[PDB]
Amino acid sequence: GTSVKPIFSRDMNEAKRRVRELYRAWYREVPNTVHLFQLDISVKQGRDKVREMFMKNAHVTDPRVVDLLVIKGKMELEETINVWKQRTHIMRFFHETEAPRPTDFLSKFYVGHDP
Amino acid sequence: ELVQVLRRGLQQVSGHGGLRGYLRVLFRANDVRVGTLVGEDKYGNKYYEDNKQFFGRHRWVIYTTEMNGRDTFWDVDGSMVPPEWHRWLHCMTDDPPTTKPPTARKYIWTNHKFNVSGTPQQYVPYSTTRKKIQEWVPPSTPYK
Amino acid sequence: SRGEYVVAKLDDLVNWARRSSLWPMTFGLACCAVEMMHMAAPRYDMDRFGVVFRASPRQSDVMIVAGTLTNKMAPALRKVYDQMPEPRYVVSMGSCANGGGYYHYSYSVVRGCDRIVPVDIYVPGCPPTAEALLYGILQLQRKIKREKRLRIWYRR
Amino acid sequence: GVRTSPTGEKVTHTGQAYDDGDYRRVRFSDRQKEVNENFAIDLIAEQPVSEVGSRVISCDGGGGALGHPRVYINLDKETKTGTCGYCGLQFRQPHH
Amino acid sequence: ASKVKQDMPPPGGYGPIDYKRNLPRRGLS
Amino acid sequence: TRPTIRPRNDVVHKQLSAFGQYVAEILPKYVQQVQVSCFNELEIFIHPDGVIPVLTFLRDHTNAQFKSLADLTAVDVPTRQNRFEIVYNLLSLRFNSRIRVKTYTDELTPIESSVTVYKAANWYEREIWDMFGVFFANHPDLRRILTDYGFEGHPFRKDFPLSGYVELRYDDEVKRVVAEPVELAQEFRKFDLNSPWEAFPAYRQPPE
Amino acid sequence: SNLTLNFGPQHPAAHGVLRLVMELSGEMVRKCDPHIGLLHRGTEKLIEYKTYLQALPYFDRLDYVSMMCNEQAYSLAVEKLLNIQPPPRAQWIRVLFGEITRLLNHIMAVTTHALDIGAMTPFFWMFEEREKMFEFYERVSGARMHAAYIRPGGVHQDLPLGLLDDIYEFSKNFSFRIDELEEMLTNNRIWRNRTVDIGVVTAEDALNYGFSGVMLRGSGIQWDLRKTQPYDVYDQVEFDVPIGSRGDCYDRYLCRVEEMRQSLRIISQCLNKMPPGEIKVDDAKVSPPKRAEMKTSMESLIHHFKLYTEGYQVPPGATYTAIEAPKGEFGVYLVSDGSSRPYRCKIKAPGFAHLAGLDKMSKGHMLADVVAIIGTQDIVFGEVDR
Amino acid sequence: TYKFVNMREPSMDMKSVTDRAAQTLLWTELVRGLGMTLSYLFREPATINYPFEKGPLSPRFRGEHALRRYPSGEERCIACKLCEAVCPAQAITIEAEPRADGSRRTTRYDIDMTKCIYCGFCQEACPVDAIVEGPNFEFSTETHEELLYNKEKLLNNGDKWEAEIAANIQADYLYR
Amino acid sequence: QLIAVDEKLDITTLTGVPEEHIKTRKVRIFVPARNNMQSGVNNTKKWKMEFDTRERWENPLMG
Amino acid sequence: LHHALIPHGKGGRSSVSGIVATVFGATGFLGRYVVNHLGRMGSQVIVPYRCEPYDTMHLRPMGDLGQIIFMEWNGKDKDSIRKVVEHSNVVINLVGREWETKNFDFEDVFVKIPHAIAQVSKEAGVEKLIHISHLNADIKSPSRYLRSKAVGEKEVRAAFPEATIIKPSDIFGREDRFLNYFASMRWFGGVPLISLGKETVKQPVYIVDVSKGIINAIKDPDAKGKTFAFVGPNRYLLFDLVQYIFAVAYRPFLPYPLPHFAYRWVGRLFEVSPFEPWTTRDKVERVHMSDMTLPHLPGLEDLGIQATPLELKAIEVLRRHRTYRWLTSEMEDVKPAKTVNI
Ligand SMILES: CCCCCCCCCCCCCCCCC[C@@H](O)O[C@H](CO[C@H](O)CCCCCCCCCCCCCCC)COP(=O)(O)OCC[N+](C)(C)C
Ligand SMILES: NC(=O)C1=CN([C@@H]2O[C@H](COP(=O)(O)OP(=O)(O)OC[C@H]3O[C@@H](n4cnc5c(N)ncnc54)[C@H](OP(=O)(O)O)[C@@H]3O)[C@@H](O)[C@H]2O)C=CC1
Ligand SMILES: C=C(C)[C@H]1Cc2c(ccc3c2O[C@@H]2COc4cc(OC)c(OC)cc4[C@@H]2C3=O)O1
Ligand code: SF4
Ligand code: SF4
Ligand code: SF4
Ligand SMILES: [Zn+2]
Repeated sequence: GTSVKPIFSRDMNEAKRRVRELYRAWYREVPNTVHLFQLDISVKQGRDKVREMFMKNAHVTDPRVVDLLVIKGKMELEETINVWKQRTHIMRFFHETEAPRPTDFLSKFYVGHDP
Repeated sequence: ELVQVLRRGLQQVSGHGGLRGYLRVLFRANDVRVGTLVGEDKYGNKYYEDNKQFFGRHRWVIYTTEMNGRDTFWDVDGSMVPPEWHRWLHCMTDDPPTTKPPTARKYIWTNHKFNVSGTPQQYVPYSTTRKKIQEWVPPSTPYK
Repeated sequence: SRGEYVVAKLDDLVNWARRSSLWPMTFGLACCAVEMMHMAAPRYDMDRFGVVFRASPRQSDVMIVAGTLTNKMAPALRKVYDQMPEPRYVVSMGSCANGGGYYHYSYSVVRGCDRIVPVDIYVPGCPPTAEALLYGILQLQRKIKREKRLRIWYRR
Repeated sequence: GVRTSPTGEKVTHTGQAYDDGDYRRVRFSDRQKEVNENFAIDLIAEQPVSEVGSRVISCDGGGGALGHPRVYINLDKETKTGTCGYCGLQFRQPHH
Repeated sequence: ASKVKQDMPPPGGYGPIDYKRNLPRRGLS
Repeated sequence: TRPTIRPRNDVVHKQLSAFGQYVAEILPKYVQQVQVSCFNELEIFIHPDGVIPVLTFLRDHTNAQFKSLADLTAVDVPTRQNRFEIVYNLLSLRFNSRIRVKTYTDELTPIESSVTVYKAANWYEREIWDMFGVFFANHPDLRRILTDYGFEGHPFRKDFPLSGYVELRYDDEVKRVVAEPVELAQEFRKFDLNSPWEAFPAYRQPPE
Repeated sequence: SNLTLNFGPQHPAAHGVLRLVMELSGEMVRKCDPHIGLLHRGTEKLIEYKTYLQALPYFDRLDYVSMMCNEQAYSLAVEKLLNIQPPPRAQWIRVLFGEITRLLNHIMAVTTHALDIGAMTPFFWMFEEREKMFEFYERVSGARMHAAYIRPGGVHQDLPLGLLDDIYEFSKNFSFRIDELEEMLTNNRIWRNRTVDIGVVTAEDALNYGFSGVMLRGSGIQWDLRKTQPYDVYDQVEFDVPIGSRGDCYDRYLCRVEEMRQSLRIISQCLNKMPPGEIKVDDAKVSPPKRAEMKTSMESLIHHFKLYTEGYQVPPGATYTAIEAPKGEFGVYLVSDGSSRPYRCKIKAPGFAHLAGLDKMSKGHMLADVVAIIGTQDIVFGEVDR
Repeated sequence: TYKFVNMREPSMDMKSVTDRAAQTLLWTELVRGLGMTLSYLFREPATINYPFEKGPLSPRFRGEHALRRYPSGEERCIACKLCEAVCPAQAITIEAEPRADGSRRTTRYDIDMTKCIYCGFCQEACPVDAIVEGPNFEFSTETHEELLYNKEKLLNNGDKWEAEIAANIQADYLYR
Repeated sequence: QLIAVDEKLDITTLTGVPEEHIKTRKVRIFVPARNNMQSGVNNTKKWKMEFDTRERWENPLMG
Repeated sequence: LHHALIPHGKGGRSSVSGIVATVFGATGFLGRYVVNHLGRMGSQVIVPYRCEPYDTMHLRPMGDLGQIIFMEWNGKDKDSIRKVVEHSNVVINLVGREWETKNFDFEDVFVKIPHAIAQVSKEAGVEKLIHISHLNADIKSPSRYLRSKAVGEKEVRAAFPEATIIKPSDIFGREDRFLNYFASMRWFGGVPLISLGKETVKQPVYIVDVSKGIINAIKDPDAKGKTFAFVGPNRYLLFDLVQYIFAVAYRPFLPYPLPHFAYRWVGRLFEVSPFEPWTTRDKVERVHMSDMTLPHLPGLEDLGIQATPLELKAIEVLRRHRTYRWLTSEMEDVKPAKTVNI
């Protein structure tokens, strides 16, 4: 029951199919992105980052949430392909000027009060 | 006629105190008009009017060549005008400070300062409040 | 020394030429640009100081940031700043450009354009009047007059 | 009422002067420190106390609408003077 | 007992203001 | 009651009430509520499934003729199970009138795009999607319109912080503009202004 | 492949921070994609964190060429929600300054349109007049453009003791300046070639796309909000509404010039009909009292304190208030939850719909024609992005 | 009530046709435009000789902020914080404590001039005319830090501009 | 058409909040106490959600 | 720690790191990166400059409001050094010129100035001093640059016993002369190399690695009196290195041997330029001298830095040196050069 209306997919199988299609499109786009934006990363780095972004949301079990995630990923792909994005936008995925924040207890205790 | 305009030009060069004063005003303000001296400044600026000029060109100041410490023969700016002549010059009032002096207070600056930005006299912001948390001072004597 | 006198005179000549021909990029972001227009309007006539607008960043000496700089716009401002040949100057005009102003606490506003580019003159106001912007421009000319590139080269 | 700290820095009306080991003093080197020289606490301490022949006096700071809101000051205590909470002027009844 | 003084139009009215387009003919045949 | 109080208009109030009754009778399938505000502003609450029929009827009916869409926006009310309130404002030139149509949705439920009914909606629906995250089905070209490229989240939502999560600055080492977690030199100072005494008795709620 | 071109934001013809992505075959425009948001400042969220008086200066900065018209729309919305009424003298002042503001906006629009086209001269002639009107703004409020004079209770201050005379002196010379502008532009064959039959929009399309103002009237639609849904004292003034015939850029230019003339007419009427009285609603729980009262009376001081710290509370409810701003219908959807802060403020700007229709209006045109169309839509991106 | 801007039909008589042919071939309206520009060439320009000549201003003009005093030299500000509450830009920062003589005075009074929108709401809100927007507008700085005003800077502005500020207030306070 | 989703509602991956501000945060849901300086009770009618207090420090400039 | 100097915040732009640093030589190649890394964390940075203030403009956006303070200084003046190090707990020295000017020889910039800085900062109570010398610093080296570096290193150690001395080797980056010098040679036609560059081994180090190493050495309590050597992860023969540089730039590589005396004569001819020389005799000696191996000194991995290989960052320096034809070529297309490691 729970009486919900879908966006595109009726169960997780169709949602997974759409996820795979979007992943294929991003995988094909990465080399062109590296060429056009004149990025100093490799194609391997770009595809690894695409996989990491996809795996960030691997725990989702709602087909509607997956449909919205695919819609957002398609929005980002359309944005990248048309060059609406600049090199700064593409490089924002890699956080190159962010100092690594530690995760163990002792370093956090040393730096400050935040957990 | 044209000849009367030329005569106006010659009386304009004659009216600035000779050829060298004419050249001084031309190279100092890029203007050679003659107006009635409304007044002078305690810093040397002179203030003139000419009510026959259109609104905007009917009041002007010939700045001093020597402000507080700096040479202002070429380097002048609008911040050198003191507040009373500032009120008259920007047409906030019709009455000059000579005929309508401002009210006297003992905390008002007796010496106007110009824009001191980019100069060792510039303003540097800082916190004006005192310390909030006081730390414990350990005793100066050994504990054993 | 004769060499020091020569470099001082050449220094003065180059500074005079540079400050007497200040070409700002035709570039406006928001409300402040309107007052910029009023500085070119007949009453103030910036052209009489040798100050003429030119659209191309390659033919520009000064960038006037006249308006809010949002996050979406910051890369473009940085890009057209980088395409200015040197020497180049930036005049920050208005509260928005100076520090964010009315939109300082926004998710989409850069809190001051000096985070993106180096700024020479900060013109306060919201908007600054055309006269205040003219005062800032004349202030930039004085700043340029104080340059001594050739003297520093000679002493080094 | 200006006065310098042992470091040579002027002390403001607020009383804040950077400590000897405070690095922030570096912001004044090659520049100056803005200090207003007319201390209000000292200037208001010079005004003469006004003597009035009534128990309750009124103060509006002078200038009518150019002063502060008008307040009424009781003057029954003879060990002290009635002080305006807006302007700082002092009032008393003729005593002794 | 001062009377109310306020920015108002003068008694009667302000002089008429032209607003219609005025483009003369100004030519030969 | 005369000089400083806004005057009333009962004729327009009656006309709007009658027309609201008209609309409700014609479309019982979707119309849930009809209201006439005190300053004569007709409001019609409907079911989401009736977005396209209602608007179509309202713009096409001979007695309606609301051929112009003033604006379309959304309101976020987190306490409601359906978070978002979709508001359409329509103007009729033939009858010199205005009408407001309201519906509801939540984060995961699409609304039918009304570009077919009104061409003006395109950018309005894009803006609602960008600011609130409400998806519109069958929209020609749905994408962000106001926010920066790659911006995460929806700013107009009540939960989103006023200054967001990231800021921008130019970094010389990478020679480009970078996005970093927001740090503020001075924190925005939250004021508590609400008076502890009730202002308007006419709106008092039952004590539950 | 079509050439893909960035038009702006750093472009003279852009008229602000617009990134017009254009697909072109030769110089023919195959597609227009306006990318906006380069001046989105998040104004509506900010307005949510302010009181109703603190949110007023935002409406100055929405459309920076029609400041008081933006203020008036917001003030009307808040007054409708408060169930109060501004005094008659305030309403006459509001209409007078709204017409002065319409003059300012129309000068800016027409001269910047001519400047894009290439006729650079009329700009300098008309900006001196704009300067004098800025002086009028400044005398009344102390600010040249962002005045913040119109408040939800009326106006902030009464006119200074000689302002009407100077407004009269300015108004009796302006028609000749309009005449000189028309001599420059109206009958020039080059201007007509650059404007006639460019950006033609039908009445049906203009209505459906959400157009308003001149973009309607150039296509023959007879609609002016001052006539159909009057506000303040607009029902007491007489003026004609210009109407076009062809729906092109040329017809929109003629409409704006005639609108300028009709604004002169309305100003003349407002000057001769200004009544006496107070300038804000005589209700100290909404409008602040005078300073002498604030310094003499206990109630006046309490109300001054509370109005400037917490602000007045607005009874719960939502309104959509629209005015005939110089660029079209300008609206506010204002939602009050009963407190002194607005719960929601959606701003409707005509430029949003006009720019959304720019792609439609540019079908079958060249690059220069697209520049002319952007000029003829009268776009300011403060109101578009907000 | 409406008029038409482009609904006029041209006459088709031989004289009108010949006049239009002369307009087309001999470029009469272009000479009209040339005449208009030539006319403007011989007018007096509306330019002013800045900085020697200034633009007109008003007593209500909003400029650089200043903190004022009573004629005794005592500060007017009592730290009510109404200016800080009303400021739409949150540009004002205030800290206060009892003075050594028990007076209610500020210990911190900052205005961030790059946050300020120069609206004048603070001088309206001030109940003792302590904070004002003075007449000055020529205070461009070379660094951002110089535009972060503390209490010393604002008191110095008041001391420097009091003569003109009092005269401006005297000319406008009856409209307030 | 209805699809009968069975799982608990979860929108974290769509909100765009950084994960640090999702996992390490604690909210308080409460009816605020009446301000003891006043007798009005109108500020004690609705429920409030607010986040945990984090570090605040002193700006080196201006404090 | 003097409460005002207690770290606060999340280590960002508006935070307080507790560092107050005076960076001599901040207007150079390494100085901009050092100031950027210091201002990222919210440090107070004092920049002494003798150049035209225009030339410091690029350092303005590196800090928050008030966090970067610019002060005029003179290298021959010790009162000026006192003025600029009075309130700092860290002093970094990056002063150095590749060529010798009329008013400053190598011994002035590498012995006198570093010694004066060390003496004055020790007198002023500065807690930490970081000095930069070269990896190849030596008392009897053929280059007077390196002889002066070694003498100045000893002088600094004598004047500030707890100073951290860092010895990098051929920093490469966007504004680095070493990467640029090879690129510059293409205009002439042929690349002149002594012995065809087959008898020289280089171990270049990335600029960001050196800046991070300096920053970490500041925050390291046990790095006080240590001496570090900052070298890259790979060693190349000069021939292979220049060949890789020319392959990344997509320029035709035409190497030819040039005898030592001819190259010295060319350097002397280029030395008479009143402006910045294209090359000098000292530069010729330093280019064809193999990088030393110092396994007994702590390295970047002792400061927590993982050295960046040149293969990963060469394109960001050399894409500017390409023609339009090869401007979009990807990074992994150039077949990394041959390393002579052990
Ligand atoms: C073969 C020659 C080749 C080179 C030729 C170059 C062109 C010829 C030289 C032209 C010189 C003209 C510039 C000097 C004009 C000075 C004007 C004067 O007003 O400047 C003052 C300052 O003068 C400058 O400091 C010095 C100017 C001259 C500098 C030295 C010139 C030496 C020339 C040597 C030429 C050598 C050429 C070698 C290569 C050929 C300050 O004025 P300023 O404050 O702005 O005014 C603001 C406006 N106010 C006044 C109304 C407020
Ligand atoms: N490959 C490399 O770059 C590595 C560099 N070396 C050492 O590392 C340090 C930094 O190197 P790098 O940044 O590349 O060199 P740069 O030439 O780029 O910068 C040198 C700095 O020192 C200043 N300076 C130079 N001479 C003087 C002087 N006589 N008086 C005052 N200041 C002066 C410069 O100021 P100004 O611009 O005004 O002249 C400048 O800021 C230097 O000590 C260098 O010797 C270590 C191994 C190699
Ligand atoms: C060149 C002269 C004589 C004037 C005209 C002018 C400037 C400077 C800048 C600009 C400009 O006009 C163009 C086109 O019209 C607007 C309209 C704008 O809003 C009304 C706006 O705000 C950013 C910007 C612009 C352009 C702009 O940047 O000086
Ligand atoms: S500073 Fe004020 S006038 Fe200038 S762009 Fe910002 S809001 Fe508009
Ligand atoms: S003028 Fe307005 S923005 Fe500026 S300090 Fe006063 S209230 Fe705040
Ligand atoms: S300046 Fe005026 S409003 Fe502000 S705290 Fe002082 S007395 Fe109160
Ligand atoms: Zn008193």
